[PDB]
Amino acid sequence: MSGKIDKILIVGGGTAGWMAASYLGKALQGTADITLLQAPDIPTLGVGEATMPNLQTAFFDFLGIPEDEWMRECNASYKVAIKFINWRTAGEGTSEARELDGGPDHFYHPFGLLKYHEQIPLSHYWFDRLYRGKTVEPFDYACYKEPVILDANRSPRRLDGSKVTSYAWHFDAHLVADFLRRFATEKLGVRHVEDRVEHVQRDANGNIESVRTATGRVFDADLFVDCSGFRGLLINKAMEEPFLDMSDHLLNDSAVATQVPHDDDANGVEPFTSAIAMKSGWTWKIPMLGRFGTGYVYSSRFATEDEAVREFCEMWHLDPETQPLNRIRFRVGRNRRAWVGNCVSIGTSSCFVEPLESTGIYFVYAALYQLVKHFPDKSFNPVLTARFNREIETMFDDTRDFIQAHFYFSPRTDTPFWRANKELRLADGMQEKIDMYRAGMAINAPNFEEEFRNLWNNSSYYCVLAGLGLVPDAPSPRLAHMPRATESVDEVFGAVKDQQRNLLETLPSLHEFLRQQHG
Amino acid sequence: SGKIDKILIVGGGTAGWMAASYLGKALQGTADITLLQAPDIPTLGVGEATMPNLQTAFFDFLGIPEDEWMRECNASYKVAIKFINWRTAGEGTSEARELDGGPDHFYHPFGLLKYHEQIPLSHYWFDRLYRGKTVEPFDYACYKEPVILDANRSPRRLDGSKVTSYAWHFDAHLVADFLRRFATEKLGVRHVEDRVEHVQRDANGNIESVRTATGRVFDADLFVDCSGFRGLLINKAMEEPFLDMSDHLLNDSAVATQVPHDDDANGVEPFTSAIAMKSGWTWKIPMLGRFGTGYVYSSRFATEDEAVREFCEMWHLDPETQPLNRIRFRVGRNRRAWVGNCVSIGTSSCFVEPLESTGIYFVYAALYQLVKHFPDKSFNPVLTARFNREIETMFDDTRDFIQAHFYFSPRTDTPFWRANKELRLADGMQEKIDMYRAGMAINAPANFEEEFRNLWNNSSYYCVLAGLGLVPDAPSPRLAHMPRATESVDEVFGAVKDQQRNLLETLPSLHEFLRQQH
Ligand SMILES: Cc1cc2nc3c(=O)[nH]c(=O)nc-3n(C[C@H](O)[C@H](O)[C@H](O)COP(=O)(O)OP(=O)(O)OC[C@H]3O[C@@H](n4cnc5c(N)ncnc54)[C@H](O)[C@@H]3O)c2cc1C
Ligand SMILES: Cc1cc2nc3c(=O)[nH]c(=O)nc-3n(C[C@H](O)[C@H](O)[C@H](O)COP(=O)(O)OP(=O)(O)OC[C@H]3O[C@@H](n4cnc5c(N)ncnc54)[C@H](O)[C@@H]3O)c2cc1C
Repeated sequence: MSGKIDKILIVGGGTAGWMAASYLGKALQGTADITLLQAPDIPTLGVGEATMPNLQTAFFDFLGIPEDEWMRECNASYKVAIKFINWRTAGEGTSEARELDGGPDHFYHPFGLLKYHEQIPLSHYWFDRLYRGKTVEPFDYACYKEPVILDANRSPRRLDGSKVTSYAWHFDAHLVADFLRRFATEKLGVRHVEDRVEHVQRDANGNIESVRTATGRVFDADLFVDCSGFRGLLINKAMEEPFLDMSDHLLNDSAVATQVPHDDDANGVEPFTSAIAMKSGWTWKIPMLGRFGTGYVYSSRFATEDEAVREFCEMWHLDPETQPLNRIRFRVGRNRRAWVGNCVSIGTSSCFVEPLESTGIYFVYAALYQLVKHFPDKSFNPVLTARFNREIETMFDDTRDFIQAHFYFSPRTDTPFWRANKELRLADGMQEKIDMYRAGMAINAPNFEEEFRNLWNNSSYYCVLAGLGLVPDAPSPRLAHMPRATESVDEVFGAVKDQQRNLLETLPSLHEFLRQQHG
Repeated sequence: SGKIDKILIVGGGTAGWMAASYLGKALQGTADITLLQAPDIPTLGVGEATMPNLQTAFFDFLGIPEDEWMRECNASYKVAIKFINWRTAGEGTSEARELDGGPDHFYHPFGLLKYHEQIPLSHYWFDRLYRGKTVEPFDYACYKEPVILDANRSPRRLDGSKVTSYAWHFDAHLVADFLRRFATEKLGVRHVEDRVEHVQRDANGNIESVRTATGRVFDADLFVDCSGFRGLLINKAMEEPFLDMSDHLLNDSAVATQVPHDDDANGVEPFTSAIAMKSGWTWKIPMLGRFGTGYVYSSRFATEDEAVREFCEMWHLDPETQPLNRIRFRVGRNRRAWVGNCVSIGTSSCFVEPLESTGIYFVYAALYQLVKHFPDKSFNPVLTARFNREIETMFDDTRDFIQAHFYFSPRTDTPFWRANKELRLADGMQEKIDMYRAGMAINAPANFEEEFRNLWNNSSYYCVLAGLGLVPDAPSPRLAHMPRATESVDEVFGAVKDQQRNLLETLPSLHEFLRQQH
């Protein structure tokens, strides 16, 4: 009879650490004692975080915190989609879409559900019409209502509060992390120690015995949670688990970022993240209240830091000599194993990929969900660890593949960077998914375990691949056997056009809804 | 490019007419379908047991209500599989032997396992078992059905209201004939009586046409091989290898018959029986006024004569004059189910002994996957590869689940039961076993796609593994951190006892309900 875990030590007091403290503190409910160790570091600008809808259903709902409670205290805005700008046209980094085929070079990846027609996704009917010359409309404007209401900065909620589409949040992570520190220490009994790790002692099995801090205090536990960020103080340094670099799939490894004040009264608030193609990378725009966070993700093999700073500042009309800037060089990939012995990594200590599809916080609460599901006893059954590690590696490798496809299938050839992306190879499993796409199949066609497995599904692949201009070889074969379905789909498209018109005319602006929600 | 215009189905058994009906339905006059069927020596109706999605995934798709096909097929209701004598030594008998004060049986019902606080009742049951708070079997503690199956209760009240999930028992010959009439008369499928003599392949290795013994030549875009164990197209013409999987499953033979039965005097059992024998196991599939039964055995351990004797003696039949069907079968699957323009469906594709009622399921599941991956004339190869991968894991997962029935039996009393323990579990099965032993819920269960992927789930592994006596090493670790859930689960078990008691007292017998339906 081994006995349950009694003591957990979390090392790192950032977003990941305080998410871990809250999630573990809640699911356990007094069963175990949890201490979080946090070192005084130089703080960084609030450059922003873009999220996904299950931040509420999988994380805050689990904590018992309603969306209104946390959202107002963290000054969050609403995210209805990612808007991809200038991924298809040559040129310099600008916040302004270039002209492509008589219109602006952008396309949306919304959180909205893709309608099915006779059990087949509307995407397949759209391409059948495109292939047969019956349409020339872009996928996203043909198949989603959101694009035209996003073009007008509409709110996803009516003033009375009713929701007309799926949405997520834009916020400064520091504010959520402080909110969660207060919640975990004041309501869940997590003990906070402010101290710097100086020495990690391991036992004869190579497990962590204790952590000693710079003041000389010694902390032992049954389970150690590494939330120390890119340093990987426990997983990489103490435990010596290798990090698997994956820059043979993703060339971006650096960023320069700031926060820019914004006149919401004059310009309203954009209900979407922007991902703006640059000469050697892409730049995010995460709108918040009276400001937006922004960052240029670039590849040090194709632009110097000075070049990146110039390109970044010129596009927002900022003074390089006086704008406060954060610079970082990050590692791209994941640990060979996320959980080794009695040490589980959570957050960027575990894995990292550029924030092109808003996965950073998702990786934390998805791993925390998996960690509770595979929670060990004192026997630490190796199968629990093995299964956990396999969930993490497919969570990460699927996202890595999806993100590479954003660059691999961009039509641009105008800089060494954009050409270089096309000389990398896709992973075998991603090449299979592309083949499936081109054969007319619906990838992972549509509860958190289902969202976890089907994160990147047919909707996501059409949004990005057809947005960029990769489409199937021929119409999906079943459609030629469904003459009634293909003749009646006219009314489904027209239904989308109706909702576009009616929402455009009746929806308040996001600015108007956000003012009401605050004052 | 271009759609498929013509389809030839070779074989007119259960799988052939299932394929003719399903494809004919789905294509709706956008393809001409022909089925080639040769006359074969008829066999006895030894019975076929099924799963609930026969209706939801197959007959519903055809637009055929449950009442409609049941009445033409003389079908009865199946609520579970009842496993008899898998844990005690002795001869092959229809009577359960003595084990810890009760009958040596356990059930695998279709009904749903309750959850408590997001954790399956199985884990709470074992926690109590492990802490000495209970000694009740898993199925009686966690399912309402065992108690009412013991009393041969109906799954539907006389007013028709359904109280539990159920499937069907029937004679496959009658379903095949029903479907042949439906496909030819309602769906324009063309039936041709003839025997395949030659298959012409082109230089790409695809089938061009088949020539019959009357000299007729049938050409098509897509060929469906429903020829049974013979694999006339997929194995003989396309030369695709067959993967023998007798290193996981020793049974390769069966002897079967049909037994008249006085339903008015004895009632009708609302379950399939799986009765362990000295060298295999025997099915009992109740139908109306008769039951089908067969001894599945391993020729490595019993001659056909011994198997005939053991089987006839258990039913008190005359080995010398009882009408019997004898079969030898290949256990396994093709290396690839679909090669070129040739798709195999049915036993031409794969076969495993019917210990968990999958034979008809393999057909309509494969047909669902075929329509999902349906080609155009370019036969894009990823469609074929993805189809083949779905079939391969469908089968190998069933094969593993079935091997566990023999691998984890406690019996050691005959060379057969001992030899089973000397075989090796596939790596993927051993990982599932490891997971089960660590208290995890394998494929935790809740649309056929959710059903196809999670066919064998935590409910199924506990029914069989906990039934045979394999249980986890220790309670699921999460439970020690959920003291409120483990203290309140008392009333979830209590609720099961209440349904057991209430349904027992108010449900008609299966017989009584069946009488009324006619
Ligand atoms: C440029 C960039 C852009 C991003 N954009 C997004 C986005 O749009 N949307 C999204 O969801 N996510 C985004 N993310 C991800 C976000 O950063 C992560 O989700 C989150 O930060 C998880 O990692 P972390 O908390 O571990 O990192 P950190 O915030 O760095 O936490 C590091 C912790 O390590 C502790 N530590 C280190 N060493 C010691 C020591 N000796 N002793 C004690 N403590 C120590 C420190 O106390 C510190 O608290 C982005 C990340 C980066 C880098
Ligand atoms: C012992 C046994 C027990 C079973 N128990 C169950 C159960 O409990 N529950 C369940 O759901 N399923 C069960 N099944 C499954 C069900 O019976 C099979 O799934 C079904 O037979 C599908 O395979 P098949 O139809 O292709 O084979 P068959 O039924 O043998 O059909 C063979 C066909 O091949 C055709 N053919 C062959 N050669 C030619 C030729 N030259 N020219 C023209 N036609 C040709 C013939 O027309 C013939 O009809 C069982 C099967 C067996 C053998």
